Amino acid sequence: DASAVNADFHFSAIFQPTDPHHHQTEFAKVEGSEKYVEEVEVFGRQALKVNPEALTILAHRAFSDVHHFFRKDHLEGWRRAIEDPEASDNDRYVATTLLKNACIAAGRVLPSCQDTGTAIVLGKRGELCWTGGEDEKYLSKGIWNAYRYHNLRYSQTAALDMFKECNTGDNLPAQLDLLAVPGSDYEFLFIAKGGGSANKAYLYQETKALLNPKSLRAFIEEKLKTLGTAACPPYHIALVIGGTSAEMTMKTVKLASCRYYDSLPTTGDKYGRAFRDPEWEKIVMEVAQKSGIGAQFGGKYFAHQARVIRLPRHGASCPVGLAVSCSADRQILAHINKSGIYIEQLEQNPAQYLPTSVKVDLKRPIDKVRQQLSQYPVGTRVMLNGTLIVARDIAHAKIKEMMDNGEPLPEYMKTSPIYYAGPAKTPEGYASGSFGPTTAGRMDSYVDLFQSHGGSYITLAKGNRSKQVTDACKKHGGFYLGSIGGPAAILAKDSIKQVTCLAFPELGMEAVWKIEVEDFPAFIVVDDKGNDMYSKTLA
Amino acid sequence: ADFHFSAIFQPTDPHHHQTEFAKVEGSEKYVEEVEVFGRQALKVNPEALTILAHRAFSDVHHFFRKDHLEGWRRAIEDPEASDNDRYVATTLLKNACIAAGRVLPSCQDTGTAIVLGKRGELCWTGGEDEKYLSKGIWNAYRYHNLRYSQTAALDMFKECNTGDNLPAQLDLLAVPGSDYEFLFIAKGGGSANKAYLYQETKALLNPKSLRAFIEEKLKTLGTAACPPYHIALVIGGTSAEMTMKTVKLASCRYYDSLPTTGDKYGRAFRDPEWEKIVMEVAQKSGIGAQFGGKYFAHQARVIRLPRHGASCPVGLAVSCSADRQILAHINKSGIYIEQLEQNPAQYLPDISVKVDLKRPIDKVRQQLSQYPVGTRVMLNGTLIVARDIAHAKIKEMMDNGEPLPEYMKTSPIYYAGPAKTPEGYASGSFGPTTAGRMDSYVDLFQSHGGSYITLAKGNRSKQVTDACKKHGGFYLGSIGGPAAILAKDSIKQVTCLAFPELGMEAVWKIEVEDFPAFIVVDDKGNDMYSKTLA
Ligand code: SF4
Ligand code: SF4
Repeated sequence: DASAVNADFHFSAIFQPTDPHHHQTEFAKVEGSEKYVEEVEVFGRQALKVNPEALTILAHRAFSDVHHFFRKDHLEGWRRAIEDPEASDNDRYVATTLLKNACIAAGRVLPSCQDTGTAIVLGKRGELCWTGGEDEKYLSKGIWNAYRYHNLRYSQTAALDMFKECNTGDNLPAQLDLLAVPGSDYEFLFIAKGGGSANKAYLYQETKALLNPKSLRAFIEEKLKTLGTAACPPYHIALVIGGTSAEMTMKTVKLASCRYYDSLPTTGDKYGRAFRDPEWEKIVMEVAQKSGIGAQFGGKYFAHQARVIRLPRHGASCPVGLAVSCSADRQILAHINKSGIYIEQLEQNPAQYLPTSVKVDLKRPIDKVRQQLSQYPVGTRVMLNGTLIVARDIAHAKIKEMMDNGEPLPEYMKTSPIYYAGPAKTPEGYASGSFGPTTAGRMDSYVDLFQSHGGSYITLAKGNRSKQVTDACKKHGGFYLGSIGGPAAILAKDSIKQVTCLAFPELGMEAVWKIEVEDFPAFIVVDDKGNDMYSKTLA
Repeated sequence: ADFHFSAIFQPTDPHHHQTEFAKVEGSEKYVEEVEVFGRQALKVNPEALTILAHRAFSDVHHFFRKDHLEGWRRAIEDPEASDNDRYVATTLLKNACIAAGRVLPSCQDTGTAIVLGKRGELCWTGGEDEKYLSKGIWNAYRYHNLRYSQTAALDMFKECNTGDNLPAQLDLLAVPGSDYEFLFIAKGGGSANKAYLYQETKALLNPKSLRAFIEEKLKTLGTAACPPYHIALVIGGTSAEMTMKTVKLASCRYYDSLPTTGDKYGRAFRDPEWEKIVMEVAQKSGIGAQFGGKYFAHQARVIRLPRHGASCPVGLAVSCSADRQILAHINKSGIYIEQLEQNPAQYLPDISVKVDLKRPIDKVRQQLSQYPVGTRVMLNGTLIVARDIAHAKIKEMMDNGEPLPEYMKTSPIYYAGPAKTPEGYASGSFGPTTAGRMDSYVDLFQSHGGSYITLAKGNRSKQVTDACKKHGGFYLGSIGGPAAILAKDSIKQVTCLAFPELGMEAVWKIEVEDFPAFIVVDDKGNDMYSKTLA
């Protein structure tokens, strides 16, 4: 029957930010850009004409500025990570390491991170914003300019078929999300999203049984360990409870990690509105600090901050989104209006935020090095000096085809440790472009096979690894060293001296490189006995 | 300046000329075409958005696509389909025939209202698109015999039903031109829940792991979202939401006309070869269209995407048997809406045990214990009805030391939630609700003396199977999806007893006749799904 029914109709938008036009953000205008606009009035309504050339130009300051600078809230976290008495020493060192990288990047020659990311555009074209309609082509051109004329990295791999792939050669196409919105302006958020943090976007399908403090707290405790250290913490953690579909939930959790939703309300209503959840944002941070995971190597600063947005849901549904912003916190707001192009101003003076080292010579027989490494327990910090072999997914895959017919393991797979990494482009007159590690766990499947054929005894990367790497190292007497994640520019400037392609030339950044390093920082993570320095915080 | 743009998605029919559209009578009166600065523009009375959205989210609950219908006839015409496959597919065709009377919707789950809108550069709406589309949905759902399925969160844990099926998911994209194109999807919660994302690696990208992965992953869909499934698989993507958005649209066939070859500039393509490999496992899995057989799935879509070198996202999502999406567009001639097939009967190829439920459960348990799992049966008599809120509430009642609800001890428990009742009808659409979402309560409740006889849809955990074997219980599987034909033909009387504030989740009392179900788990350790997970 009808007795709990209702009455009149009231539209309430799901997203109701209190700062819809991002007035809380400081913007700078692109000089002379009033030449791109003309005030008109049509059918009694005011409209705005935009030269589509502006999109290439606009997308190119944003996708240039953003690879060298961070937002103040990211930077405040780094100053804070150093000054907190409760931060571990390793937090401070990593934050110091991360802070030193950011200072190098502001020189505009070396990019702040090695993984210069996927180019993502969120666009909102006003009803009366007239661009000529070629928005997508010109925006893609601006990213291309940033990536063609600067020392960034091409990270996107096109699939010619299921297994045959080729590089696009310019890190294009971009993700262009152009939304239709009210008004006559054009608003943008540009995001250069690292693959590592894009990969740390997880979807779980849960139920109402989850929606209680005890279960949800336990869920967050349980699931946070699965984020690990593989996306260069401190993290901005975003958690989205509810959503009208998985993809909408994941888009929402993506933007929260990007602080796009910071000005939402903090209470729900009977009409179903998004809200920020301060209590559960606080709860996420409490879990992060007590987790002991720390800034890559143990401590309190697993996370800068957290955003938790509660959304409405279908009775049959409970989508949940979890996503991070990484150390390379890279986003930029902008808008176009009758006065021209305005672009979020980032902090040009990072300096106000500015406040165990055992040398291991790798230029020795690897058997002497294995013996020395075998002398120390996991968690031991080290500084590496000598030759590294650089190889990641495609180089591993190329190496795997030889290995797949059961013999021989190529000799070049047996002489040196395998460094999972991919460098950014080398600036003119510089020895190396940005060059930090990439997540070890993704190459985990190659170690046991290679070790069983007498190679890949030592691997070097970032991120927690699977039991197979621990098991492999214990059986064969191997070691895994973790470089600091994020400081790609200062490693290249001070530590990385030469890069040459060794194998698989047809590949791009994913070829095998041979490099010689000095003062390369790492921790002994896995020893030759079954030990793993993450076994307590990451099980 | 050696730059060449290649869109990721390059459909060969981006405006869906292959789809048939009808003009809304008189809708040319709501628009007037103008030309500004040498370009063509369109003034649109936003009532067109309401009208389209209010007809779209009415029509789509009563009719299906031909490619959907063709699948059921194929399931009927295949000599290798099981008998149980053919009955369900026939029932769905019969349900569609029941639904075509335009009063009862084919499913009780009127879905999440999803609108994909694509506003051309020179398409001018007045800017209140969101308000006017939402107004149209409210009209469709307020004035029709649908269901209000959206639950507003007052805080993180306190929830209430919104009472009108709003808000919708409105993904309005900016594209070239001056027209307005739409795909409307009424997405059931059960299948929305059965959209899974896995983070895999290059190590997957070999025949054995991917084939095995597909074998492994297909089973995790189970039968809990009312198969036959349209299965869409997307390998790669630039972000989770893009992988999941793409697999959603592929499963709704929005991307069916993509190219079949890739290129060096990074474009999506369909891979027909791997669709065939997915289907053989689906058929040989034995999971079937809910109750065993070959027609676990109607068809598959597999799209290979570009990827970040460090990444290999994989998205899996389905459109269920209640396949409810409608393409539409607004142009210079008025409002055009995809014309669906209004005579589904043409897809029908024209060329048991009487159980008295009005007894003590001990007589039924003794009799039922005599039969093996997998038997099709037709039930006649009393069912006790309880779902999500009652399930959450029943655990809460027992936690305050009050054991087992009065209504849980007198009758077999039928897990279900009704749609609104049409004037003069005994019942609105009244199909089952997924048992699996309540599994964590199931072991507790049976161990505490309740839920001895269950009737629902979906695979259940081994603990539920073990319980019926341990306690001499039975789980009966209703067919999932045919909510309308059960109400018209099987359910004769329904009365509300307590807790009306729960809406669709209130307690109801119903009398049924010729109610079909399967013996899924018996009281002897047998489970008709035991072969689904090998
Ligand atoms: S900081 Fe770490 S997670 Fe972020 S883009 Fe760089 S390597 Fe990837
Ligand atoms: S077929 Fe099943 S899962 Fe799909 S909408 Fe209908 S009731 Fe929901």
